[PDB]
Amino acid sequence: EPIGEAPLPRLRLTDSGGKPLAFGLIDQPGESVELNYTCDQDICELVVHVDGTVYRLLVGINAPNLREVGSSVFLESDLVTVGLAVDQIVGVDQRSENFSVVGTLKLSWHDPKLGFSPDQCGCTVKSFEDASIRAVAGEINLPLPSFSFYNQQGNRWSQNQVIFVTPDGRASYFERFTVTLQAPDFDFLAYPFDRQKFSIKVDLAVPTNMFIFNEIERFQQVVGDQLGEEEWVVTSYSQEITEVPFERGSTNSRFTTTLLVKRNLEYYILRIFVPLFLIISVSWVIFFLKDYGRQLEVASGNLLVFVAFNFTISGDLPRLGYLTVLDRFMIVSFCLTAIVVLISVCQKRLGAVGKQAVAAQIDTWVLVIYPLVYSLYIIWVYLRFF
Amino acid sequence: AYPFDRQKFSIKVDLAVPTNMFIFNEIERFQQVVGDQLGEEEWVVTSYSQEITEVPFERGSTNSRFTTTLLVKRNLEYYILRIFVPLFLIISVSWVIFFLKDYGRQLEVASGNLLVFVAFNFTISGDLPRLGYLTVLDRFMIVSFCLTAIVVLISVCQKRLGAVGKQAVAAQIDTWVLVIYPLVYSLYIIWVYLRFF
Repeated sequence: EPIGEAPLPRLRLTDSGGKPLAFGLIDQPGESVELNYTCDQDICELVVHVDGTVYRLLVGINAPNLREVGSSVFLESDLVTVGLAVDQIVGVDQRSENFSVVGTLKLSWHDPKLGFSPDQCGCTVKSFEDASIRAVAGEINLPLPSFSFYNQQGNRWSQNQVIFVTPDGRASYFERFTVTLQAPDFDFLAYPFDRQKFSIKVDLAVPTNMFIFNEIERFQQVVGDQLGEEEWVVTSYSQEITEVPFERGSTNSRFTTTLLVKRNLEYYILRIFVPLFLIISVSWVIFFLKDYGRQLEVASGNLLVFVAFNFTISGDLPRLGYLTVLDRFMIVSFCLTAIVVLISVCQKRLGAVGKQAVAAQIDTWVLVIYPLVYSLYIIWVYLRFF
Repeated sequence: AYPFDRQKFSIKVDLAVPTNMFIFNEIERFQQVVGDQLGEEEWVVTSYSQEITEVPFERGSTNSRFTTTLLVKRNLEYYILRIFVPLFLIISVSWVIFFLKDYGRQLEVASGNLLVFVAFNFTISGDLPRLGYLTVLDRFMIVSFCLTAIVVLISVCQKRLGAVGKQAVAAQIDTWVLVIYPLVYSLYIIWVYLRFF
């Protein structure tokens, strides 16, 4: 019976092999459909097709006067429980946009097959490991889930695989891996004051009708206490399950773990910001000395130094397609310092004629523009990030 | 405490099955734990230990674990020769030129030392992680950075101050920087003796 204002869909009861057994005949009211069948064989495995190529559907067993959530369930199970945890962060590679983790995986589900009495072994749990796992189910011919790290580059070194089976049917699959993943949301526009995010995506290799992900279970802490990688610090995390499309009419489950990180600034403040502040300051304090040409000599040398600091900073970033913050600061200082040499070369010639009054007066002008500009530029950076 | 530190290394062996199915019981040394020759002359082992503990898992399952630990220390023959000798010499000579009253030359040498240090800053950072705090070697280089950009200020003040004719201030203040420079570094060393030795 549709919830409300939803067209009646097609329904059909067939056999698990595919042969049809019964069909649904609707009545004049049109708000409900009816299907009835009674088995007469030794095994009756039934499948309910609902065709629409939201709605409410009721299924019962031995329910005369079903008109007007029973004691037990009446549909099978293929719902897979998942769980992932992070133990280490081996490294981070800014320039190639990837990172690596060492974690562990837990897949567990229910199957009425693969059960066993405690008389065959005298034991209560059975264990398989390594590549013997591929040497079990094929003889029994029962479908197993198969995952895949969607955004993995290269190989995945998994050092242990184990599945424990309990007689009633429960099976728990564990795995320990070391993988390299891809991070495509790196945004350097605020470098080095940025907070990027890292994702781990686990995907099923089988369609939705054969398996899905159902619930998220944390058998362990998601983020371990010690990971290494002091340059990045984790502040949050999240886990969720979605559904992504494939092919033309097939979809599969997916399970995403996200980490949010921030960058420490103790290295950058010490190798770059301190040497750059000192060299600029002294190149402004020499302006007090009226020894001209020496003003040129120091400013020429600063041109040589900066192109060194330009190659250093570019060493550990991709060949980007836009402008960072650190790249804007160095462009400003490049252009500004090639202007003071112009003034110094103009001041030198201008003082040869005898018009020192312009030279002395214009000298004090560059004494205020130089320290004012950088303060102006900083203000333009305060608003766009803080 | 870099490079005066003594870190420790662990090897952890863990069981992949619950406690009720297997455990570790005793520790047996069928061989010497640490072989005589290992290579890696930069680190030297002074002790070792072995122990067995029990760590939790899942919700109601625990497994055995067996830990081996090594304690190591760093040799200082490389660091004393590539860094401490070149840095002591360049600072000493930049203080002994102060005897010459040729001003501006005091600026010229101090300006060059600013250029050299930023080279020594990138060299030392080459083989350390992008750390989140301050080592010892990083404090020593910060002190010398800040101090040397102060003597250029004095030299540029001394040069202009001697043009008017007041050499008495210039000569008298010249001897002041002759005592502050070698006194400070000795003060800084004392602050390092207490925190590590």
